[PDB]
Amino acid sequence: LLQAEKDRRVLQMLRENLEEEATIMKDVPGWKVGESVFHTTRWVTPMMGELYGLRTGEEILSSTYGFIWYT
Amino acid sequence: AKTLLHQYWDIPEGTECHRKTYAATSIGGASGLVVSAYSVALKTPTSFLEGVARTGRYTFTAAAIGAIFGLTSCISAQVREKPDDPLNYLIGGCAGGLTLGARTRSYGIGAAACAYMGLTAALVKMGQLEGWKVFAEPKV
Amino acid sequence: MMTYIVFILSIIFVMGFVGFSSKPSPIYGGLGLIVSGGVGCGIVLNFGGSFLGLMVFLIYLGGMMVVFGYTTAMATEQYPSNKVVLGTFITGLLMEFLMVYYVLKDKEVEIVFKFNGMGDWVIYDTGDSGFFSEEAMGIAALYSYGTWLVIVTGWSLLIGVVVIMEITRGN
Amino acid sequence: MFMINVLTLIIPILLAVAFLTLVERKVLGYMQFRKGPNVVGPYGLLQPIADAIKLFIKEPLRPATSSISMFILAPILALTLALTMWIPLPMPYPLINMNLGVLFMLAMSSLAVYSILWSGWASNSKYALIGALRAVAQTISYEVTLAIILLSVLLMNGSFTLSTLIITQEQVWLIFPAWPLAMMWFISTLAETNRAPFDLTAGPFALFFMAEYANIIMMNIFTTTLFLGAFHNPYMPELYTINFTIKSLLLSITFLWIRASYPRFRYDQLMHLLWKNFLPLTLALCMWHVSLPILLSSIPPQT
Amino acid sequence: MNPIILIIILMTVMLGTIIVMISTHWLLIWIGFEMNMLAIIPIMMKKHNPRATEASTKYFLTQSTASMLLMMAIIINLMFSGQWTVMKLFNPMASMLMTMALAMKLGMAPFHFWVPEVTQGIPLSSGLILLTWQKLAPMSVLYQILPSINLDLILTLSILSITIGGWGGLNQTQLRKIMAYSSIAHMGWMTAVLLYNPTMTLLNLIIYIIMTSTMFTLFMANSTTTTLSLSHTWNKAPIMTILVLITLLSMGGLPPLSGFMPKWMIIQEMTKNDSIILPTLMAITALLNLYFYMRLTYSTALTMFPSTNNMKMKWQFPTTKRMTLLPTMTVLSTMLLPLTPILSILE
Amino acid sequence: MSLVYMNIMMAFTVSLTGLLMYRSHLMSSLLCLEGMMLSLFILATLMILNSHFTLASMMPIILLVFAACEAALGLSLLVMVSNTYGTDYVQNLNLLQC
Amino acid sequence: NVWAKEPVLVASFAIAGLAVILPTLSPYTKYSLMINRATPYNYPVPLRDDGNMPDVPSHPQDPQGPSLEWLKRL
Amino acid sequence: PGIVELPSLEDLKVQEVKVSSSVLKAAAHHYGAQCDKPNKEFMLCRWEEKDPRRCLEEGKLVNQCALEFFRQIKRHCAEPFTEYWTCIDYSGLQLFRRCRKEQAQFDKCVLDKLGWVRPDLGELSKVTKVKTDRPLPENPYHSRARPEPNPEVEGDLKPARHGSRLFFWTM
Amino acid sequence: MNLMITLLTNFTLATLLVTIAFWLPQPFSMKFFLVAITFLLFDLEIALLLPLPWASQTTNLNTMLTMALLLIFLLAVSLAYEWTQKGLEW
Amino acid sequence: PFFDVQKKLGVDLDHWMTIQSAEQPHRIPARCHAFEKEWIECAHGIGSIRAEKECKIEFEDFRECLLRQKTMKRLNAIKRQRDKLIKEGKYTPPPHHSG
Repeated sequence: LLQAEKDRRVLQMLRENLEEEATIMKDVPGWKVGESVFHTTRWVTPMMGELYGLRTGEEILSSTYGFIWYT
Repeated sequence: AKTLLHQYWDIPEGTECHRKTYAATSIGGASGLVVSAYSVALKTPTSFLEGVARTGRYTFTAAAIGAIFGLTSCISAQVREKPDDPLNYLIGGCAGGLTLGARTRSYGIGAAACAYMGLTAALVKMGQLEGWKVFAEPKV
Repeated sequence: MMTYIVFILSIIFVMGFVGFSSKPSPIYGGLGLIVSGGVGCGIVLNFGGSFLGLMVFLIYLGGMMVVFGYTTAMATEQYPSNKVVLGTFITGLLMEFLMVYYVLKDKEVEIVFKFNGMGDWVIYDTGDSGFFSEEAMGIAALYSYGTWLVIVTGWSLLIGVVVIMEITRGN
Repeated sequence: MFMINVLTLIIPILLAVAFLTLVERKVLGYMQFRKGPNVVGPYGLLQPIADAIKLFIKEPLRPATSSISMFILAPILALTLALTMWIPLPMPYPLINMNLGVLFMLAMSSLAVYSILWSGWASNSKYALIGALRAVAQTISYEVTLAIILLSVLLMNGSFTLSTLIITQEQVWLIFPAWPLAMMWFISTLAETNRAPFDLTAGPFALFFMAEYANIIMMNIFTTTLFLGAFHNPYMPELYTINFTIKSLLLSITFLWIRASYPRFRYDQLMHLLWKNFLPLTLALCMWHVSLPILLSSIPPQT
Repeated sequence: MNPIILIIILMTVMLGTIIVMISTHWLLIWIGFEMNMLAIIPIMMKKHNPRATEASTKYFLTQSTASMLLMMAIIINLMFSGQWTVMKLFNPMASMLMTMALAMKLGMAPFHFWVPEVTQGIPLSSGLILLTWQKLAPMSVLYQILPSINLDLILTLSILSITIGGWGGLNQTQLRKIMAYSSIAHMGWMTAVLLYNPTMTLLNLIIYIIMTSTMFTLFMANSTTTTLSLSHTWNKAPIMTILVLITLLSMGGLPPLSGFMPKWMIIQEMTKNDSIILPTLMAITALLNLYFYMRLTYSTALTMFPSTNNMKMKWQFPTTKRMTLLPTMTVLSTMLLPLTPILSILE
Repeated sequence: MSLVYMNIMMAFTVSLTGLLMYRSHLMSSLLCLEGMMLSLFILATLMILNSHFTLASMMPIILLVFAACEAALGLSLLVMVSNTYGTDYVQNLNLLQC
Repeated sequence: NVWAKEPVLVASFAIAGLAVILPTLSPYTKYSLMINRATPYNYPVPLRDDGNMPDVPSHPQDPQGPSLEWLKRL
Repeated sequence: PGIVELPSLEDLKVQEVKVSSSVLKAAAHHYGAQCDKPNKEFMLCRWEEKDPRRCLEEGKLVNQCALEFFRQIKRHCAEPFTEYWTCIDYSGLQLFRRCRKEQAQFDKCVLDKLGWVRPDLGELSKVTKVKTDRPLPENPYHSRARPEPNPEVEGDLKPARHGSRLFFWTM
Repeated sequence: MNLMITLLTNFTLATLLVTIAFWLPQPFSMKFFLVAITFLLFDLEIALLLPLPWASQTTNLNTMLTMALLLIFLLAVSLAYEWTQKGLEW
Repeated sequence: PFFDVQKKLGVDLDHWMTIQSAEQPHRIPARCHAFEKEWIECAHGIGSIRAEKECKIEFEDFRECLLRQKTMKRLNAIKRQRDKLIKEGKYTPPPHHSG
């Protein structure tokens, strides 16, 4: 159950974050909207900057660095 | 380094002149700084003004040999109008050896330096003319 | 007090390495290596770091600098700063200031690399089911799989013991 | 609220240390045939208040230093160890629950060795340097022993969290499955606190004094958690805190009580005795406490 | 010194070198190099003169910084594509640091400043064992990691080590410094052909080890430091003289003798590539480092220096040194000329 | 590229230059060797943690214990040199000339 | 004999030798290894259903799979 | 190069079981008993394809199964299930040996009134078959073909051709 | 950074105690060295020993017992060697 | 030389400290497990030269799994672009927590 909620949440951040990118980068030349840099047609695990990117500090610090120095 | 020796050999020789002499002075300054760096590492001059003087002397002499080599290279290539011989750089190496002996102010060293630097410069241009690779194939 | 605390503790770390690479008296050198080891412990505990960074602390800041300060106390005197020491400290601070300034106000700084310049909340785990703090079970190997490694390590330390007593007048 | 937690830990340490000074003076007085200090008020609590504020009042040692910064840098390190070493100690709920705390204990003991060595170098001429050098030697020779013994007593419990220790002490005391190992550990605590029967024969004397007695209370609290005690039913921590305080007080009185009546050892007898008698015996107890949990089908639930 | 302790230290030298030979993990190679250092330190300072103490200090400092720079190269290798397999590396920078580490490990031209100083103030047994195993231990590693090295590194260190072991070498009558400069020149030779056919490198390693064992065994047969002591060995015994003749000429490498066979095969499988001027330069310098061999032979067995009595006294005692194994190594080292197709015994 | 690796490599060059240029005492050279050791330790440990290179996570502690006993041998050699001389300078070692 | 000479050494050798020997005569070591094996860290991964195999039970209540029963009974 | 194929926001709307942690931890075993039979479909999907954004229908299935199970335990006995999980909640990390008598009470409620025998140890283990409807995938590591085989050298060996074929020492 | 807050408060309060205590009133032996290196080498062997209570839950128990006894046995051989061979005598 | 007693005695005592994806003491993967398995299967029966010139694509995929260089470059470019357009002021950003 935790696994299913986790998968839906990370795909939710993927969908919303690529929507944000598609809104934000229509000035630069080139730039396909959602290319993986990789070549194989496989779901790679994202890198915590694809998930928690441009969230402005608070949630990314409480998410990445939470357990590391939480007690 | 590979970039400035490539800049020296990229010039057709040929006449595209005084860039040859500038590149040869850069070679001389680099080699003088190398040998002077070893010497100031292995002498402890005391004082440091003597160390700067020795490094300046080494860089100045090696740059002078490079400059005179490039000058008579350019002049012999323009005059003879035959850019394929090594005899012009034989003249070059002997002129560089003579001015090495001039800047150390003894003449037998200048004569032996004329002979050996002329032979090495003729061999360098001759090996560039036929084509002998740097240090390796490294294949079989 | 913010996100780039790993980067800032790394700044203090390289400052400590400069602070005893300027060649002071070796008890100041031992002080500099103790401060550097403490902030290196801070860096690796920021990566977490649950066991290994507290493990180095007993060995270097628990067993090695003790004997380095001991041998500073018993062998050399250095009984009375200098131009060369503090001048090299100034030039080391200048080089660090220049490198971190070019990290800050530009894209990337390249010795011969491409160091992608921003603070590292990336990369990290995406909240996995760790449950055993993977360092812990990793080092909780070496006794099932580790046949050869711990044998040659202990054998090397035994030979170190007989070497030390021989040079210090075996038998 | 967290800084309130820190201040409620490090405000009663001055109370504890000064009242430990009056308690050790009174208890030595009654091991001897002496009453007092009791002229300074009723039984003399204002007597530690008074001599503490007197030593603050009294004019400091004139320098006579070498690297003033280093000379201040040693006792500041000693007292900040004495403050930062009650963080993971569980009386029922510790300040910081850690993955591992006992290696932090041994590491901060080695930092106390740093304090001794730095004060010894920065102190004075060569004779005090030789004396402090022997002191650093006789301090460092026991962190082999205490870490070895602490490892062998936690090996019955497998984990380093120390709340697993306060769980696993519920049925029997840990003095019963390891009495000689605990006894040698207690002797090693007498070594680490650097008191009689072990010899040590400065500035600021009050700060070095403070580091000494906070080290003693630290080792006593860690002993009382480590080897004995009782259960802890939740939503009532006063019960375990009472039983913990009473057992730690009885053990500290026993500690000063063992101090009260024994002469100091010869130094080469001290090193000789430690190496040639505690070190093979610690190895024997370690190898038997390794090979025994694989015997008796009881390897701990290291989660 | 106890003989049990010396057997233990020899066991640990052999253990460290066999760990360097046999392992596939990088940590184990570093452990083998370090354990080789730790064991080889008390073979030196076998006496208690301060000469061996300063020599061991210099050796320990250079050896330890070489070991740690090697560890730097390995941690760079795992900063890039990371696995602990002794294979092709994954960085020109890491391979550069690693080959400079091994060049510090075994006698190379920028790094040779510790070799005559470590050999001068030590006895002969320590010098023999350090030359043999400290020139055997990195060659296995270089033989492993050859396919990812910039060639200019190896070739520059080889050329410059051959010409430094040549030119430095005309000035010393300290026989340990002579043998050390010979070691530098031959290690330049044995490193030069690493990227073309390493069978030649390992065969040259075998021949050099057997030659140096013969030479140091001849010096251990009668304790000498200078050439004048060798002239006294001429007076006291004649067969040592013809052995010095044959072994110095086989260090010289002449085609009737077996020391020529490693040069000639190098020139063959070097000139099957487009490298010709580099072989003739290397073999001119191989003509150069024969001159101190030749003046040594002139000092020992062919001209004769004036002698001192009490050699009259030493006539009444026949020789009573034990040799470890001198004659077998000698005729294995010098009459090996018609056995050139024992080249292919190696790979 | 996990930016901190640049700073720890620059710290390695700091400790390496401190190991190479050293004026008076051998103890400072040996302590900068120890600092270089700590640099390799920290750098490799952050790499293995972020890799989840969980099988062979032995490298930090075993690199540590080996180069620590190297530093022990260096301490004994420095004690021997300081025992047969007055001090432990880089000078008063100019005997045995190359 | 040496019991009067160096007694703590002899006691150390005795407890050392029994610590060496005593796992050979031991009726509990197989119990130790069964306890240590029967504790899972990772997920017990399922498999593609059947080649009509009389193993790999479908309900976790089904005792056809290998379970633990000496745990509850000491 | 290639772009990902993310699912839409139409599949990312399941009625999420926004319950807390201690009640979910205490309600685990009988949830393993009655439900958690059709989620090994999800587990086998996750371990035959390493690709969520694909197995999400079975994630919606386990989500609705857990919500249906908590609905069924919500409607009937017990309401002192609330008392049981709040007895186990404030006890630090939730040891299950803490509130044992009320565990027996909840078991007696659910047994005498509904059924659902508690899974004895160790029956939340013991590798279990599962059949699905989808056929099992092939090569989820999306790679190319194995490029070249080495021709294996075999055949009985001839002797040497005219000896060493070096300069001389023929035969 | 929570224990860094505790460390900061203890360090600042200690510096307040010291500075308010200060503004207000106004050769060698080899035997010294052998014990320290013996400490160092046995402490490193302690560092090799001490992950033993981490390790005791695996499916290879007899091998763990054997190599753990080998580590303490090697440590005991080193101890007994410097014991018998006048390493710590006076 | 490199010898092969490691293979000869049949005791594979040193092949387990070697790569990832050898069996950890609890069966957990690393971060780049499958990339390693496909790369090792790409370059197994290979003479380490067509490994250099044929398995390049999957090797670059594995390297960019291991370090994540250019993915961080893309994310950093997104961050710098986001900073300069919020410096401009167009669409005071609804990419954080709300519209």
